[PDB]
Amino acid sequence: EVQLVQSGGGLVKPGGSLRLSCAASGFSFTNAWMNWVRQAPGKGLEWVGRIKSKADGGTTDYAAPVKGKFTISRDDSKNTLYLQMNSLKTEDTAIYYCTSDVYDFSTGFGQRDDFDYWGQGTLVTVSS
Amino acid sequence: SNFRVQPTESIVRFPNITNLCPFDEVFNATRFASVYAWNRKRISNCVADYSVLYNFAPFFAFKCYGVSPTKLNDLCFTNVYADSFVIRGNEVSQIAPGQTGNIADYNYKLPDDFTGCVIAWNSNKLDSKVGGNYNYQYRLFRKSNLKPFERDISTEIYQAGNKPCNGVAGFNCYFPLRSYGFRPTYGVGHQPYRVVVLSFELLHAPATVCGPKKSTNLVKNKCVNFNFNGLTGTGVLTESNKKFLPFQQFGRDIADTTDAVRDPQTLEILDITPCSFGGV
Amino acid sequence: DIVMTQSPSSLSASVGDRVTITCRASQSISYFLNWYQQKPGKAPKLLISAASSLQSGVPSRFSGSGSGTDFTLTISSLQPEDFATYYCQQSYSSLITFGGGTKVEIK
Repeated sequence: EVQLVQSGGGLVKPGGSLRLSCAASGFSFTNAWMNWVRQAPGKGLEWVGRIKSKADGGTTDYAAPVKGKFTISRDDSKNTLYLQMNSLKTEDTAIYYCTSDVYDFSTGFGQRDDFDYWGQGTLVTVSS
Repeated sequence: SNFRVQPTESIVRFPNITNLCPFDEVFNATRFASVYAWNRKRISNCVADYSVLYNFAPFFAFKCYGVSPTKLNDLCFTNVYADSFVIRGNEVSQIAPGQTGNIADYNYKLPDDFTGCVIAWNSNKLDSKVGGNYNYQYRLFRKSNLKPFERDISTEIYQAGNKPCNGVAGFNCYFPLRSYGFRPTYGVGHQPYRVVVLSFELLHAPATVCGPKKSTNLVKNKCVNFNFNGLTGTGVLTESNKKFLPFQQFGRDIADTTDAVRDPQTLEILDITPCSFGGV
Repeated sequence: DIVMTQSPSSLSASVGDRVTITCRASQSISYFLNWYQQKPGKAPKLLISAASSLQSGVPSRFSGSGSGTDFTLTISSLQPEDFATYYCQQSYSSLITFGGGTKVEIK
């Protein structure tokens, strides 16, 4: 069964940093892109960023509000995905989900930019 | 000179088939399969109207091997195989019998005896992302070349040298598939192109697909032109006493000339006798 | 970024009803649009991929259609478990943007 267990969430002071982790199991982490999606309290989903697979160069894309503050990293060794965020403000509080972009190599009709599997989500709060 | 009898009537006998072949769903598909895992569809037991084919974009390539497009409405093939995929521009020349390259060797190989048609049309406005369309991939490494119409969907790590890879990519151990990077700003030779390959096979078994050729009344004991399921000829059709087994359709002579034919509608046997002729 | 708007955002219907959600993009995005379902207090679930393809494990009552700049999600027969928030997401650009979110409730 595909599982994506998250850890590292919590509360931080403004300007602090946290290191979110998302450990994947039940599927080949090497061949799947990993995206970070956040949902503000009572608001709609917002896309945080993306890191591609090593077979596709591993280029990282980030949203405009979080281009210069967030850093998305991955380690195929332990099948884990990491989101490093620094220099936080009061507007960064949300529930962060780690999502996968599993590609079906057999059928042929395999999307690459669809969030196939989602983590349970962790709560990150920025307050004094 | 030599005198011959001239025909007086022209008769066409086609199977009593009403259904229309599903070319719209093959061509007007939302997405096309990757070239390494090209999508194959079987078309049979329907009327194939190719006059609508041109109704899907200004065709960039319509190369037909063994037949001609203008005649496609006068033939009766047995089975149709429609293989759809997406490739790049400059690679479109590789989809042809007796070709070599990445697509020909590791993705899609056409047999030297190919009989059918190849359609390619530019699809830059459909299958391109400003960030890169990574849904389409092609195989880049394999042990050997592909057999004709063989699909390889394996994703095992390719071992090139003697060093084992243990399922880990890196030097001397490359991932077999490489993804296309289609963008709206790419060149014509790098823009996506949608390719549909039709693989007809004729004769043998009874024809299941046919063109929109109307069938006329059958007339015997006259020197007429006849067209039985794409088999054209001239002669006189007469009743037969042949012990045609149920599966048998047509009979051949010593010179391998069609001498008896089974009517596609009434399922009766007709001997064909050449119209009287000789020297003066 | 691409501006992306949903319509409506407060539609409600009873059981055994037909619901259509309209999603409009600021520019042509071909077929790169996906539909997600988020129940309250749960992670979102993928329903429609490429704006016309049903996802495995999703009941057949969910259907997707449209292309270009207009997309629609249709629920033929609404069910008690179909009341949730639906999001349409575009992947045409490198900067992925979600929809405004449509809440489907009960009367």
